[PDB]
Amino acid sequence: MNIFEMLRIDEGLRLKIYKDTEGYYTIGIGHLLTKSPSLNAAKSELDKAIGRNCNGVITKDEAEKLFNQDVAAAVRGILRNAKLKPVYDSLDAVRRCALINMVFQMGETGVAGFTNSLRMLQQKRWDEAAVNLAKSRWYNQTPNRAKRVITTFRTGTWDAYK
Ligand SMILES: [Cl-]
Ligand SMILES: [Cl-]
Ligand SMILES: [K+]
Ligand code: NA
Repeated sequence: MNIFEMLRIDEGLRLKIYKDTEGYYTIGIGHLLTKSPSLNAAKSELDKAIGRNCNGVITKDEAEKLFNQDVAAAVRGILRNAKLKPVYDSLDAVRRCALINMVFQMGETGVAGFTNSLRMLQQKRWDEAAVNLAKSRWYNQTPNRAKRVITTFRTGTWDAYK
Protein backbone atom coordinates (compact mmCIF):
# COMPACT_ATOMS: atom_id res chain seq x y z
CA MET A 1 0.00 0.00 0.00
CA ASN A 2 1.13 3.56 -0.79
CA ILE A 3 -0.41 7.05 -0.91
CA PHE A 4 -1.76 6.57 -4.47
CA GLU A 5 -3.49 3.27 -3.62
CA MET A 6 -4.83 4.78 -0.37
CA LEU A 7 -6.33 7.84 -2.00
CA ARG A 8 -7.64 5.77 -4.91
CA ILE A 9 -9.67 3.76 -2.38
CA ASP A 10 -10.92 6.86 -0.57
CA GLU A 11 -11.69 8.95 -3.65
CA GLY A 12 -12.87 6.48 -6.25
CA LEU A 13 -12.49 6.85 -10.01
CA ARG A 14 -15.18 8.52 -12.16
CA LEU A 15 -14.59 9.75 -15.75
CA LYS A 16 -17.60 12.17 -15.99
CA ILE A 17 -18.03 15.31 -13.88
CA TYR A 18 -19.83 14.42 -10.66
CA LYS A 19 -20.61 16.09 -7.30
CA ASP A 20 -18.34 15.20 -4.37
CA THR A 21 -19.54 14.66 -0.79
CA GLU A 22 -19.74 18.45 -0.31
CA GLY A 23 -21.84 18.93 -3.47
CA TYR A 24 -18.87 20.30 -5.49
CA TYR A 25 -18.10 19.44 -9.13
CA THR A 26 -15.27 16.92 -9.30
CA ILE A 27 -13.78 14.46 -11.75
CA GLY A 28 -11.33 11.60 -11.87
CA ILE A 29 -9.78 10.51 -8.55
CA GLY A 30 -11.10 13.27 -6.37
CA HIS A 31 -9.99 16.18 -8.59
CA LEU A 32 -12.02 19.14 -7.31
CA LEU A 33 -12.95 21.38 -10.26
CA THR A 34 -14.66 24.33 -8.54
CA LYS A 35 -16.89 25.27 -5.66
CA SER A 36 -19.11 27.22 -8.08
CA PRO A 37 -22.67 25.83 -8.50
CA SER A 38 -22.27 26.41 -12.25
CA LEU A 39 -21.64 23.29 -14.35
CA ASN A 40 -20.35 25.56 -17.11
CA ALA A 41 -17.75 26.94 -14.73
CA ALA A 42 -16.74 23.38 -13.81
CA LYS A 43 -16.47 22.43 -17.50
CA SER A 44 -14.22 25.41 -18.11
CA GLU A 45 -11.97 24.44 -15.21
CA LEU A 46 -11.79 20.89 -16.60
CA ASP A 47 -10.81 21.95 -20.10
CA LYS A 48 -8.10 24.26 -18.65
CA ALA A 49 -6.81 21.44 -16.46
CA ILE A 50 -6.60 18.88 -19.31
CA GLY A 51 -5.70 21.26 -22.16
CA ARG A 52 -8.54 20.32 -24.54
CA ASN A 53 -12.30 20.71 -24.87
CA CYS A 54 -13.45 17.67 -22.82
CA ASN A 55 -17.19 18.33 -22.64
CA GLY A 56 -17.22 17.00 -19.09
CA VAL A 57 -15.57 13.67 -19.87
CA ILE A 58 -11.95 12.48 -19.53
CA THR A 59 -9.95 9.29 -20.01
CA LYS A 60 -8.43 7.16 -17.25
CA ASP A 61 -4.93 8.26 -18.24
CA GLU A 62 -6.08 11.85 -17.91
CA ALA A 63 -7.62 11.12 -14.53
CA GLU A 64 -4.39 9.52 -13.36
CA LYS A 65 -2.42 12.55 -14.58
CA LEU A 66 -4.53 14.96 -12.55
CA PHE A 67 -4.17 12.57 -9.59
CA ASN A 68 -0.35 12.56 -9.81
CA GLN A 69 -0.43 16.35 -9.87
CA ASP A 70 -2.86 16.60 -6.96
CA VAL A 71 -0.95 14.18 -4.71
CA ALA A 72 2.25 16.12 -5.38
CA ALA A 73 0.45 19.39 -4.65
CA ALA A 74 -0.75 18.04 -1.30
CA VAL A 75 2.82 17.02 -0.33
CA ARG A 76 4.24 20.36 -1.58
CA GLY A 77 1.57 22.12 0.41
CA ILE A 78 2.59 20.37 3.58
CA LEU A 79 6.28 21.07 3.11
CA ARG A 80 5.62 24.79 2.46
CA ASN A 81 3.35 25.18 5.49
CA ALA A 82 4.96 26.28 8.76
CA LYS A 83 2.47 24.33 10.91
CA LEU A 84 2.33 21.13 8.84
CA LYS A 85 5.97 20.63 7.86
CA PRO A 86 7.30 19.91 11.40
CA VAL A 87 4.55 17.36 12.05
CA TYR A 88 5.15 15.73 8.67
CA ASP A 89 8.90 15.56 9.20
CA SER A 90 8.34 13.97 12.65
CA LEU A 91 6.18 11.15 11.25
CA ASP A 92 6.96 7.73 9.84
CA ALA A 93 6.20 6.91 6.19
CA VAL A 94 2.74 5.37 6.85
CA ARG A 95 1.46 8.16 9.09
CA ARG A 96 2.80 10.71 6.56
CA CYS A 97 0.31 9.16 4.11
CA ALA A 98 -2.53 9.81 6.57
CA LEU A 99 -1.55 13.51 6.74
CA ILE A 100 -1.30 13.74 2.93
CA ASN A 101 -4.76 12.15 2.73
CA MET A 102 -6.26 14.80 5.00
CA VAL A 103 -4.65 17.63 3.01
CA PHE A 104 -5.86 16.14 -0.25
CA GLN A 105 -9.41 16.07 1.08
CA MET A 106 -9.63 19.35 2.92
CA GLY A 107 -6.66 21.52 1.89
CA GLU A 108 -3.51 22.78 3.56
CA THR A 109 -5.17 25.64 5.51
CA GLY A 110 -7.91 23.42 6.90
CA VAL A 111 -5.59 20.69 8.17
CA ALA A 112 -3.20 23.31 9.59
CA GLY A 113 -6.05 24.52 11.83
CA PHE A 114 -6.15 21.06 13.62
CA THR A 115 -3.68 22.58 16.08
CA ASN A 116 -4.29 20.27 19.06
CA SER A 117 -4.39 17.10 16.96
CA LEU A 118 -1.17 18.09 15.20
CA ARG A 119 0.55 18.66 18.56
CA MET A 120 -0.54 15.19 19.74
CA LEU A 121 0.78 13.62 16.57
CA GLN A 122 4.11 15.46 16.95
CA GLN A 123 4.25 14.14 20.52
CA LYS A 124 3.53 10.58 19.25
CA ARG A 125 0.54 10.36 21.60
CA TRP A 126 -1.27 8.19 19.07
CA ASP A 127 -4.37 7.13 20.96
CA GLU A 128 -4.89 10.68 22.24
CA ALA A 129 -4.42 12.09 18.73
CA ALA A 130 -6.97 9.63 17.36
CA VAL A 131 -9.56 10.70 19.95
CA ASN A 132 -8.98 14.37 19.21
CA LEU A 133 -9.12 13.92 15.41
CA ALA A 134 -12.62 12.45 15.68
CA LYS A 135 -13.96 15.61 17.39
CA SER A 136 -14.36 17.33 14.03
CA ARG A 137 -16.76 18.23 11.26
CA TRP A 138 -14.50 16.09 9.07
CA TYR A 139 -15.23 12.95 11.06
CA ASN A 140 -18.93 13.60 11.32
CA GLN A 141 -19.38 14.31 7.60
CA THR A 142 -17.18 11.49 6.25
CA PRO A 143 -16.95 9.02 9.16
CA ASN A 144 -15.92 5.87 7.32
CA ARG A 145 -13.04 7.62 5.55
CA ALA A 146 -12.05 9.55 8.68
CA LYS A 147 -12.05 6.27 10.68
CA ARG A 148 -9.63 4.74 8.14
CA VAL A 149 -7.29 7.76 8.23
CA ILE A 150 -7.46 7.92 12.02
CA THR A 151 -6.67 4.20 12.37
CA THR A 152 -3.64 4.84 10.11
CA PHE A 153 -2.48 7.59 12.45
CA ARG A 154 -3.19 5.50 15.56
CA THR A 155 -1.32 2.40 14.41
CA GLY A 156 1.18 3.35 11.71
CA THR A 157 -0.07 0.35 9.77
CA TRP A 158 -2.25 -0.13 6.70
CA ASP A 159 -4.75 -2.30 8.50
CA ALA A 160 -7.72 -0.08 7.62
CA TYR A 161 -6.96 -0.29 3.92
CA LYS A 162 -5.63 -3.88 3.59
CL1 LIG B 1 -17.17 17.66 17.86
CL1 LIG C 1 -17.02 8.40 4.63
K1 LIG D 1 -14.08 8.51 -20.89
NA1 NA E 1 -14.67 11.40 -4.39
